[PDB]
Amino acid sequence: MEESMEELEALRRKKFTTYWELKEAGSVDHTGMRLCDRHNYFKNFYPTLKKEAIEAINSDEYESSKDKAMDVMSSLKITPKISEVESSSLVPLLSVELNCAFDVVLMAKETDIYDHIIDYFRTMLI
Amino acid sequence: IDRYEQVSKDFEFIKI
Amino acid sequence: KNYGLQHAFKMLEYFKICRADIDKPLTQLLNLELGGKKMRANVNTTEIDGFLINHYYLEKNLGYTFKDRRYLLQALTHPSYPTNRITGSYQELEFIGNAILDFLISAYIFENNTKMNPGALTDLRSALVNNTTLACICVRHRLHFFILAENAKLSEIISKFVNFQESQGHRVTNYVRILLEVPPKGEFNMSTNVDVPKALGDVLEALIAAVYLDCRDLQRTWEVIFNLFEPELQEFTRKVPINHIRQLVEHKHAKPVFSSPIVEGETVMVSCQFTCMEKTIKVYGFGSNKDQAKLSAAKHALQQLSKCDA
Amino acid sequence: EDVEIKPRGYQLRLVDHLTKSNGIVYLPTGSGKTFVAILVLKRFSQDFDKPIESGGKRALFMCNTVELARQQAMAVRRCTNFKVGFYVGEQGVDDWTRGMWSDEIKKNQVLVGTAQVFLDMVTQTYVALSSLSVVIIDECHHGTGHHPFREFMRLFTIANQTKLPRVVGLTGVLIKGNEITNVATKLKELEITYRGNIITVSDTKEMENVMLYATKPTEVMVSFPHQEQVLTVTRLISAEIEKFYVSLDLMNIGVQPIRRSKSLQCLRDPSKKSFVKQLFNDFLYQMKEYGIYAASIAIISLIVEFDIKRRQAETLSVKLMHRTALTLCEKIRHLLVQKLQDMTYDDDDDNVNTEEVIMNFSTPKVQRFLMSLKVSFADKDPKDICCLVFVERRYTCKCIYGLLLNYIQSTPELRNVLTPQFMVGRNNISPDFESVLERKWQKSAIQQFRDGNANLMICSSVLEEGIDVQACNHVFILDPVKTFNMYVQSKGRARTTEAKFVLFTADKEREKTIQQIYQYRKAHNDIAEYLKDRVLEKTEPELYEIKGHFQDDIDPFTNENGAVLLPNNALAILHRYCQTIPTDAFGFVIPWFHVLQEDERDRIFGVSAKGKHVISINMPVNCMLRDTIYSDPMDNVKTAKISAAFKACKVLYSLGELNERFVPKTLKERVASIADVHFEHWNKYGDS
Amino acid sequence: GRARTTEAKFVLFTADKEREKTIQQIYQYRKAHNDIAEYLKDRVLEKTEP
Amino acid sequence: NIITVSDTKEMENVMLYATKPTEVMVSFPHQEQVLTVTRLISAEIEKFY
Amino acid sequence: IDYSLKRNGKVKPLLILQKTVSKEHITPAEQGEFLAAITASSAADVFDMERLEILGNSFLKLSATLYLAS
Repeated sequence: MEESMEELEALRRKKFTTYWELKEAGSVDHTGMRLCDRHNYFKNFYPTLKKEAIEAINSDEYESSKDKAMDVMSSLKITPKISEVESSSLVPLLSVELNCAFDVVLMAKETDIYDHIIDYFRTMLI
Repeated sequence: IDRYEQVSKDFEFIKI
Repeated sequence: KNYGLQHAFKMLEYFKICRADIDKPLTQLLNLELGGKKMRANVNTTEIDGFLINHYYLEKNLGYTFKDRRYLLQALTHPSYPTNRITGSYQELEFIGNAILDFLISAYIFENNTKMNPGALTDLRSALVNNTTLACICVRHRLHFFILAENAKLSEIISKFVNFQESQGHRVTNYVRILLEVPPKGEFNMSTNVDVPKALGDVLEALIAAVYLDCRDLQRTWEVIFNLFEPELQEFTRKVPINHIRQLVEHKHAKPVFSSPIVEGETVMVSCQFTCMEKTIKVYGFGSNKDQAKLSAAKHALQQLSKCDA
Repeated sequence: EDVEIKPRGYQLRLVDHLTKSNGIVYLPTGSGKTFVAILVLKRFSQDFDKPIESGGKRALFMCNTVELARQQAMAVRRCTNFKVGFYVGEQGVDDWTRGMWSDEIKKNQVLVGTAQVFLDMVTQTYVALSSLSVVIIDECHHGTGHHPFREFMRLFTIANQTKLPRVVGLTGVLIKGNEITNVATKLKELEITYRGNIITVSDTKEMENVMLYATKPTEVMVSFPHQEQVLTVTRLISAEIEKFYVSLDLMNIGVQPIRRSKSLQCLRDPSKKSFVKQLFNDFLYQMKEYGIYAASIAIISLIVEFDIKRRQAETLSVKLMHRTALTLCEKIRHLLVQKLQDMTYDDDDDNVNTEEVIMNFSTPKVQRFLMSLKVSFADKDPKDICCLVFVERRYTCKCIYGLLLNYIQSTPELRNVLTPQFMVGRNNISPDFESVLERKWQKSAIQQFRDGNANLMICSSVLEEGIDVQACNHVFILDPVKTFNMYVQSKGRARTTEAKFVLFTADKEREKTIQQIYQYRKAHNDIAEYLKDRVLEKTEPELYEIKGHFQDDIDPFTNENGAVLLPNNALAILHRYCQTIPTDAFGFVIPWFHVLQEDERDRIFGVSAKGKHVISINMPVNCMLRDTIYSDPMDNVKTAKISAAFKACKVLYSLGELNERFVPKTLKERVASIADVHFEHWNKYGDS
Repeated sequence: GRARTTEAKFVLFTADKEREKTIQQIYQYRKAHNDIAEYLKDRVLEKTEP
Repeated sequence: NIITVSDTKEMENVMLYATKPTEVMVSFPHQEQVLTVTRLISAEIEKFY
Repeated sequence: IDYSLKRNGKVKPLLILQKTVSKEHITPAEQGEFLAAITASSAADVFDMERLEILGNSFLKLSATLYLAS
């Protein structure tokens, strides 16, 4: 049997990228595209997912903006890790990581972190 | 505003 | 072996290893005074107890009760801790404690393991006295809480290591974490060695030296040391630990093969392939350099074989 | 026309004067400025071949920076046959040993290096003052305060005056700061600090002979309008950055060392938080100063800075904080570029879009700057043009460099004429916008400019002085000049004749700037006339004034071995000692300085300490010292801190921590001191 | 280069334990070839002689 | 100084004789197990040495 | 004979400490023990110095440490 030369380099790089990713749980570029241009990553999503995300981000039928944000992000198959971060603040300081082929983590209080990501998506897609 | 206000196209180099 | 330490001290000056002093004959060296102004015994006990919160809990876990707590404060103060002004760091006490613990362990194994041959005997001595065993002992007895230190890196490493030990049940197993193939399912077996903080072992050794200096009864120190080391003493005699590369090479049926180290960025990749239960298995080790990667691959291989025996 | 440069008549006259009496040499820019120094060094080269012990003198060339020290070293190697050595801190000079240090002093007849290295070398008795022949101080203007030049020349007071070498005050400018008021007394202080008077050109044909090397470039003022209105997006990014600042002050990363003011009066944020706050504040400054497109380029640079800091960070809290900073940097970039692009639908030609945004997403400052570029270098010879851009801050260099690259690609006329480049001094920043983890272009920016590879050099006060560069065709002073010497050296950078030297100023701030320009011109004229009319044949200071200029500071402590503990170097010595103590990566800790409260000060030192400051130092626990040294009561915080460091260093020397050469004892020294006590019996076998 | 024909097959024999090292070496060689070709494509010199 | 072809037309002309081969890799199951006879010859050779 | 070599709860108090503190547990220095301390492992003899060498090593290390600390 014979094996081609390129398909194996694609596998050695997969080896190392997988180790990098599992070691720290992020900070490895899966977009792999232009280092300046990955800023447009959210703008380049598929039109139907972006359409339903915009519909939900401008929606008001959702009685709270929390599940509003969940619907907007789930339109893009996002997966949140909401976690508390140790802080001197009396009101707890909250963390959320959205996960993508890109790394995005946001700081705010539990009272407004959902708003702080809602307006984030509003910036991204509009 | 929305724009940066433009300037003249013919400024000069002044002996100082 | 025949005339005890008191008499044995004299042959060192007979062999001119040391130089005798008029005030300090060598046979009195067991009466080691912690002299100098680096230590101050004038401090009232309440000042030490201000640092030493949960003192009774620590004495209960250690199995010994101090009668001069200042030595404990010297043993617990990591050198990065700045707000202690009555004692030196634990380095001075750890220096003595290393020798004390090593000598007592060697004497015990010499007395109680005449059956097993000298090469394996010194292998057991090295395996038992090494840093990582002392660190695991320190974790298992919850001694790490009482270390006085101010450093983000050291505290982070200590927390990660104690969490790993809790995940392992505080047993002294191979210090390796497997990342892929409860570990998540995937397609590639990957592993990396666990980082061990020297501070845990050093503070334990300094604590042993502090116990000696407080009691002066070497038998009391041995009582404490045996109470600490009894489970690992019982386990190690049945299976003497050796460095994992040789432990896999010398294995009867593993027959390992190690790949050349691959470098990408600064992480180094080494793969190992070995037969296991009539099935071939390949594991990939990663580390900051080639030797650590080989150690991680060997540790993962040993874990795989040990669990595949059942 | 000879390969060997010929000494000129005026140069030989100056060399003869310096041989007769030491002093300060004030000359305009040129290769002859260093040629005169080379000639003076060659004049006293008689005793180079003799060994040091037999009194064979040596030549010392002390410099302010490493780069100009390298330039002078290579110049004196190329113009002389004498053996010359190069010594900077980064070469590992300190780990050298007395034996090979002495034999390299033997080998190299001339020594060139930075000021601090030679100061440490002389304080450690590696060379005696009598062992030197000429001590050249180029950039003589740097003799301000506790600069190594001034303390080094204070050190001359210890040895016998007969043994002292000849000092040469090479300089291109005399005034250092904004000390225009009574220039005469400032230069009197300078020529008392130095042990000779200033010599310069006075005769007309002398000035013309200097013009055989030097030039007199002209200067032109270019002015631009300013307006205070700002865009909505400016306020939006401002509000987002302020919210992030709040969330970062409440980040609560792990425990960090306490940072306090220079006077230890008030607390400061940890270095990790202060670094990112500095980054974002500088970004806002660039945003408000150079336009929103410049803001896009600056935010792109912040992307790579946060990427590398996150990659190299270790603490999980620091990792997360860097990740949040990068994420918000991306959001800010997105708002900026989305605002840019919705307006960027009137035209779609990317050349025209780039030109339009550079014309209209930018402040009038940058507009007039680029207009000066286009009217200056429209279609000229790329070889003909050779210009410098001088800016305030380090990140402004990258911002301007990227903007000018994008405008060159946005200008068909300037498309192939201009080759921009940037470089900044220490606290260097990753010179890229793409996180290029590996590059092979090993040629430095200075070499590229020297060889003509880059016809434009953008810099923040790093190319202004000392560096060896060609006669630049033009100079652009983007930001207003703050200091007299800065203006003098900047105008000297346009060393070609009929050059273009531009002062970019606001239309609304013409009066203050022009009055500053007359103030600087008046200062220069006063310097010239003072050097013409004021002269005395004594030419050297007297002993009483020599000691008066240096009797103010605390007396240094000197050993019978010959080493001297400089009070101003006490802090450096002590902090070096504290560096070597720990044997663990996590065990490093700096000494805990403290200022005693007035009630504490009184109850400790009586009423005699009233009106004076006291600074206590507590050594790290691992060190043998634990006595809480108290400083002598002094007038100010800095003096008390220096006194505390000096006293602590004296105590450390007394208790054997220092090797009588005032460096901390190495492990080898301790084991050697113990060898005879414990390892003497190795002698019978021919070993130690 | 010795395989001078159309549809020439060039075969390398490598051990399993040396495969990845050989792969890194081969792609380093290819990168060197590409970079030297790019350098000759990019460089411009005036004298054409030393 | 080195001269070389640089035109894209020259690039597409160079293929006339610079035909590169497709390069492929064969892996084999490396193993150290060997019969005792090799050890026997090794012993004889070292004894003879 | 050294069969160990291949070519052929209340803790129990250590004997070394017991004879260090007291004088009634003293034992004579055996002739055979000295011979074993002289017989290197290079010689094919049935006993070697290695086992005594370990304990000597630990004792020497401890004594040097205590002397330096004092």
